[PDB]
Formats: sequence, structure tokens, C-alpha cells
Amino acid sequence: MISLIAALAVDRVIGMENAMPWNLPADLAWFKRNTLNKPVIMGRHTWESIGRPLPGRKNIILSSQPGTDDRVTWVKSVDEAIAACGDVPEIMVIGGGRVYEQFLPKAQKLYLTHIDAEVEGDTHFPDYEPDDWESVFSEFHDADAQNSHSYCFEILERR
Ligand SMILES: NC(=O)c1ccc[n+]([C@@H]2O[C@H](COP(=O)([O-])OP(=O)(O)OC[C@H]3O[C@@H](n4cnc5c(N)ncnc54)[C@H](OP(=O)(O)O)[C@@H]3O)[C@@H](O)[C@H]2O)c1
Ligand SMILES: Nc1nc(=O)c2nc(CNc3ccc(C(=O)N[C@@H](CCC(=O)O)C(=O)O)cc3)cnc2[nH]1
Ligand SMILES: [Mn+2]
Ligand SMILES: [Mn+2]
Ligand SMILES: [Mn+2]
Repeated sequence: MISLIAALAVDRVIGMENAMPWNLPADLAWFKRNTLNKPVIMGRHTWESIGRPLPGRKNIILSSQPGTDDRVTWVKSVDEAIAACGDVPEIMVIGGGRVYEQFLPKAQKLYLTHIDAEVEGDTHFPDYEPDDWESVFSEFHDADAQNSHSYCFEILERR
């Protein structure tokens, strides 16, 4: 099973200048809980944005060019990325925009954080078709002293 996990600001913005400009510790904790002990697939730009391997997860990087770091696994196509995960129950695709576009048709589940923040960005999550997806979990949180925007954790499953 392939799942996508992402945090979206207004208008599906996910990034600007290879960074995420907001800071929502509660959402990063949600990301860690939902990805730990699973393989994570990311594009090369997202690997550069994170800047280090994510511990406790098999890190698989898509790039058309040879890898430059043997602490992670490098692959050259979507099918190779999936194969490199082996026989696991759930593969987590962690972006960025180009990678989400390619894996969305293959995904059965979306873990989305909707952040009430207006961000100029240069990268968006794919337009997906709402009729294809059932919301099975949602949890809203107001802003607090640690999280400066309100946010909604949602899990959607392909109908
Ligand atoms: N809010 C969030 O949830 C979230 C999550 C992830 C990322 N982001 C943000 O998203 C932005 C990065 O997204 P992006 O769309 O620019 O880049 P990306 O999807 O992270 O990376 C694209 C790169 O991945 C490689 N790639 C993708 N598909 C491939 C394929 N089928 N075969 C081989 N290589 C492939 C290529 O690398 P080569 O050029 O080396 O061939 C391509 O240039 C950043 O702003 C980051 O902060 C946000
Ligand atoms: N909901 C969501 N939020 C995100 O921030 C997110 N980020 C990415 C890609 N970028 C990043 C950037 C940093 C870390 C990171 O530092 N993660 C630590 C945080 C642990 C914690 O804060 O409790 C990790 O071990 O996962 C992960 C992904 C992909 N999907 C996402 N999905
Ligand atoms: Mn092929
Ligand atoms: Mn197999
Ligand atoms: Mn806000």
C-alpha cells in the first residue's frame, strides 16, 4: 500500500524556495509518528531541503543522477523506488510536488495536514479529485503557544 503524507497551507502551497517557511512542531510530531519504522520515498529537492537522513526509517531518494551519500538509498524510477521498499505493509511518500504528482494515482491513503496560513509558494500539492477520497479521520487544533497557526489532521482513503 502506498500512502502520501503532506502539510498544505492555503491554496495547496507546500513550499517556497526549497523550504517550508512555517514552524508547526505538532505537525512534525504527527509526521514522525506516521512515518517511523516505514520506508520513506522523496525526491532529490526534498532530500536537500531536509538536509540529513530521517532516523528510524529507510530513506529512498529519487534522482536521475548517481547518488552522493551512501547513508540513504538512491533509485532512478518510480518502479525502482517501490521495489527498494521490499515487502512492507505501507510505503510513505513524503514529496515534494513532482514526486507527489507521480505517486498520487498509485496511492490508497492520504495523510494531510491543512494549515490555516497564507503562504507565498512555488510548489503545490497535486489537484486531486475530491470524489475519489473518503475522509476517515479529522482532528482540528487551534493555535497555541507552540503552534502559531490552527491546523487540521486528516486521513483520506481512496473509495
Ligand atoms: N509541505 C510538505 O508537506 C512538503 C513535503 C515535501 C516537500 N515539500 C517542499 O517541496 C519542495 C520540493 O518539491 P519539488 O517538486 O521541487 O521537488 P521534489 O519532488 O522533492 O524533487 C524532484 C526531483 O526528484 C527527482 N525525481 C522525481 N521524480 C523522478 C523520477 N520518476 N525518476 C527520477 N528522478 C525523479 C528529480 O531529481 P534529479 O533532478 O536529480 O533527476 C527531480 O528533480 C520544497 O519546497 C520542499 O520544502 C513540502
Ligand atoms: N504533515 C507533514 N508535515 C511536514 O512537515 C512534512 N514534511 C515533509 C518533508 N520535510 C521534512 C522536514 C523536516 C522533518 C523532520 O525534521 N522530521 C523529524 C521531526 C520529529 C519531531 O519533530 O517530533 C522526524 O524525525 O520525522 C521531516 C520532513 C513531508 N511531509 C510532511 N508532512
Ligand atoms: Mn522503467
Ligand atoms: Mn514483493
Ligand atoms: Mn494563520
